[PDB]
Amino acid sequence: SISLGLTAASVAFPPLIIATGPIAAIGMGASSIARNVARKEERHTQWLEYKKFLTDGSKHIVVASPERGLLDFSGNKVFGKMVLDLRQSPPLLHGESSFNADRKIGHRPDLGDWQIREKVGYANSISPYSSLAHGYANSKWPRTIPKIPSGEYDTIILGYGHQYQANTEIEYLSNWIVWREAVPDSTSRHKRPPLEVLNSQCTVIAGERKTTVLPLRVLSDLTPECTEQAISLKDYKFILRGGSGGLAVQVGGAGYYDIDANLVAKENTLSFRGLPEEFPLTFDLSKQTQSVMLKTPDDEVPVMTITQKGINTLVGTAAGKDRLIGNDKDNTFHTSSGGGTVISGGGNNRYIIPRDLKTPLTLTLSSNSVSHEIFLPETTLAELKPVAFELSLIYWAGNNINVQPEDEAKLNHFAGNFRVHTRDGMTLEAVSRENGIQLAISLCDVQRWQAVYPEENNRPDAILDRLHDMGWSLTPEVRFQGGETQVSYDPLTRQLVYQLQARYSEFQLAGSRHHTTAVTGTPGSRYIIMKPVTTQILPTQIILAGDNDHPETIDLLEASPVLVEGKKDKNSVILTIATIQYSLQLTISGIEESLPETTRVAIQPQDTRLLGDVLRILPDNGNWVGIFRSGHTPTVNRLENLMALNQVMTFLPRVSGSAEQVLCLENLGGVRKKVEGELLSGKLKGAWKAEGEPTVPVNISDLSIPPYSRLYLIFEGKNNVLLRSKVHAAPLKITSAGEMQLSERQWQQQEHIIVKPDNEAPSLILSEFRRFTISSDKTFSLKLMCHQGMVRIDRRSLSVRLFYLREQPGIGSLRLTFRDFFTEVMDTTDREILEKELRPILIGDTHRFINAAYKNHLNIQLGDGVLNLADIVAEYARIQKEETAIMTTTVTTDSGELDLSGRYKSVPMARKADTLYHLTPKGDLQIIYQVATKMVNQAMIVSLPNYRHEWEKYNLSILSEIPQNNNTVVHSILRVNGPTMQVRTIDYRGTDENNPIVSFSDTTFINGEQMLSYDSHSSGRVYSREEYMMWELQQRVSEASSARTQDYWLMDAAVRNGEWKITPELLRHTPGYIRSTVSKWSRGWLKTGTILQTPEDRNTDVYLTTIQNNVFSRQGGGYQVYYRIDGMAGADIADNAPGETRCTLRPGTCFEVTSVDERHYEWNIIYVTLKTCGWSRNGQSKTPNGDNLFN
Repeated sequence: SISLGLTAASVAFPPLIIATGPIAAIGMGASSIARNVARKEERHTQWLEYKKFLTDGSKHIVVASPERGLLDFSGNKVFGKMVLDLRQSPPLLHGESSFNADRKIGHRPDLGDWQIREKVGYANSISPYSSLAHGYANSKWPRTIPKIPSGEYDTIILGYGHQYQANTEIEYLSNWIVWREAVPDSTSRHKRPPLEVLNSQCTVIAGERKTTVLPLRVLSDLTPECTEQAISLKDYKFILRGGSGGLAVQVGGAGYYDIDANLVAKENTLSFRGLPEEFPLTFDLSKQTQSVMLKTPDDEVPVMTITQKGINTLVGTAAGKDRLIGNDKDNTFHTSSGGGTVISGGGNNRYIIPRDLKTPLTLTLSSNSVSHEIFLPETTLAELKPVAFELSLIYWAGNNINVQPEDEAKLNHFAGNFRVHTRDGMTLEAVSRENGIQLAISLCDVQRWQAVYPEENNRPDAILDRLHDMGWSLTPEVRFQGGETQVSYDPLTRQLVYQLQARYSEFQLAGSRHHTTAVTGTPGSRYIIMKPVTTQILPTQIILAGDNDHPETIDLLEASPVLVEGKKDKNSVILTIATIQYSLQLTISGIEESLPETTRVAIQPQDTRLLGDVLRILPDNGNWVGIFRSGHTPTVNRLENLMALNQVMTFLPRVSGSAEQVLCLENLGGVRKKVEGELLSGKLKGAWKAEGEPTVPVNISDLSIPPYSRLYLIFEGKNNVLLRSKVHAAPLKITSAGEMQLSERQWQQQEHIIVKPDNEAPSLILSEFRRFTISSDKTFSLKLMCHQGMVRIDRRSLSVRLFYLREQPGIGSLRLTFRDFFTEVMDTTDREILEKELRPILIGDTHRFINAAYKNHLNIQLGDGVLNLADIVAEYARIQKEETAIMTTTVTTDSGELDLSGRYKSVPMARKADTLYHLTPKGDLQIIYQVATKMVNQAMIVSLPNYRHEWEKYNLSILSEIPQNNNTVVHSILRVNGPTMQVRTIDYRGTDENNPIVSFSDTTFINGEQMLSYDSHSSGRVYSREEYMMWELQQRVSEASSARTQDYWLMDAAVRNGEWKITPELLRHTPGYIRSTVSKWSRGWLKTGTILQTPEDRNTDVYLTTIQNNVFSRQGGGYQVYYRIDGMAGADIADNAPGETRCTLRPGTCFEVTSVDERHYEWNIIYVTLKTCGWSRNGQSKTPNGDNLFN
């Protein structure tokens, strides 16, 4: 806890080099101990003080940290001539140790205490050892030369260590009858001092790697104590010899330095940052020997004397007015922030100058210099005033660099040899103009420009507009380096050519007022033009690369198209697009010399037209022809196809800025439509009729659309809009008599026909009739259509619903309804007693309850079928009497025995291979099952009343048996989840046991057909989990119909209570579909069984619906990945408008990878499905390239 206070937080990319060495303490030398000893006391006590000083001096000669590669000799004070060889793996340490001495015998380390006592003769042989002066004349304070641990060292800290000769004498303590070691008595004949300094040297020989030497900083301030301490150490000899790896000497502040750096090394620093901040420095790199003078009161003292060879990276003082002078080789100057003078030498010179100079900094370029780079790590382009025909860098505020040549006549020599970098990525170059040199912009790194200006969007055209605006000329050669794309630039021709590198790279387009743009085509390209913001816009042009495999798309959604016309010339189309007040021009030309006709243009978000259609309609002669104008139908925003039946639950996303949305109900048939709508969220302005005409308000309860017409509704965009509607075609009325014939074609657009005879009924004929009966039996099909209740009665009217199969997939629908057929007595069919009483009359004499006008048409010729209505009446009477060989299977919510969670129900008798499902318009489930047993014709019905309105509560699952021709028992287990009929067939005992070849299937009601069939003719070979779920993702990325209807049904069921309140009960049913963008991988880098871990973000957003939410659409750059979650239950619900689902997964949640599929990697779309996993807390969150997922 205490050591926590000595630590510091990590710093990133120091723009300027800072000092890092330790600072010396005050009075480290022997002068302090001499002053303390000066107090006249007992002599041996003074010696004890001296010896204590020597002990602490030798106690910490070296501190080694091989883990960080650091050596510390700051604590060395008594180990002189210390030579450190770093070439060996364990560095070699040599040097002299401070030693004890005696006036007569000198230093004799080879003798013991008794032998020394005999030599000098200060006691008797009998004397106890405790009475002898231990360590007299034979002690070495650095007792042993310390052993440096083996390691790889790159930073050496050097201390000022001298070797001391500790002169002593023998003092007889009479009161203690002992002999001790004492400082000599100065009162006697001439005495040698208690401590005498013998040497003041130090040496480190660098190895082969890069080493930094940091001598102790004794001159850190101009305080008088630090000044005199530096003065005392002004002759300390340092000997530094660098290796091939480079040597970085950071001068401590005082002494004699002898730096001999290897010329092979690329950089040999000499940093003066350890000196005081405001220190006037004058250094010349062309002089072998030099001295750094310190202005002490009334004179100078040479506090340094540096003899340097091989140094080429002079780093000036901290913030002091200095004079740096270079040599004939390449140099690098980290100048101070106090201004001064930099007289560079020959060769190539680089400089790093900080911001907020306290004095103008004068750069003098010698006649021998060839090139110059000036780095401005802290300055942005906004602070430089564009002075013309001058090389000096001028600041808007603060002092400015004042570059001058040694001779101004050769100022023109720096053509292209004076580059000025900048923090924001701008790289200026001194280019020669007509009669001089002007600093012009050569490069623009978009990365650093984004870093400096993240608020500003990284548009190259915006950037160049800024450069032109501020008054900075542009070099004929401009490189827009950085990013995924390169822009080559010829301002003379005013030309921008794009170099697309990646494939299917979405790139947005923006015209310029002054600089025409050229767009290079690549497969999968897709550009957007926004609303032009300026007058007098120079045109645009695109070289199209039509591969007919990955066609490009030019988009005009955000341009707000108002006035669009086109023209042809020279095998290229010139277009003009005008907004409400601005204008812009386009030139599409083909590198293949021909028009691709594949680059479809989306001028409007739902009016997308292929280039081929435009080039057909556009005349060949080169004259303007208006192809689009805003005076036509308003912006087509949400198209709704009316021939779809039943609930469709129209939805569109909200846009706050526009606050104007258009829903267009489009009819493609010849029958008038009435939309019986019901607004659930949102409001209406009415229906548009004319451009400059107020919209007449229209009730949403009923809207009329004429055949082959469009109805436009304008909706406010402040809140999300969800509308539920149920459309039905206008029934055609047939009232006349006689014989009439109509074929399949003329009324397949029509959904309902109604007959109201006046005197005689017409002879109804339906040519090309294709009756839908599961079995050929007439009586069995009659029972099937009558047992469900599909035959309906309304007082004296009869309605019957029949189906037809056409070439298009699915089933049609058509109802026959006849009024007045039942007599007045037969209008009371609601009473079962009266119906039972009338049944014998119906069997005996039907004509007693038969209308006379309908007597002649008791049978209807439905093409290949004959409908005998008396048979329908008799069969209905039979069913009614039997109710009050076929039985009804009904189930409830709380009935059933115990992935397949819920309740179990089973039908006793087995079915056939094919299956058929029926869905009543009221919302009842009527699963249809067969018997495969001909001895009585009878089928099974599974009834789930109120299923549509209550499938969320329902959790039941059905079971049935399957016999085969070879007597094979196959178990079928079916689960109902809305529009999904997830059926499972298992051979069970077939060819093995407990290892069944499990096959999967499903049926989805598309366009709301109340009958659906599944023959299961082939179904491939095996329908595995991967087949299922990667199939669903494959269809949903392509926006198929099954995924669309499940999404629509889910969204409709989300509003059972009226508002956005999705209970946890449904979320277990609903899977989770996520769309993400990733940069790149290597093929097959993920496999099944691996684990993902979601990143440490606040939340990861998931959407249950992707079709009408518009999330799976291609957007951005890179590859797209679609993730399929089986069970996402446990994720909280975020603040969403009623209609949009957005659930937030908590960070940490693990996912289990299954069946990662990369078939469509050439399409840059990958399908991946995961599992729920748990708190195991393992996995990976990023791609091998470092790119993060779930964006």
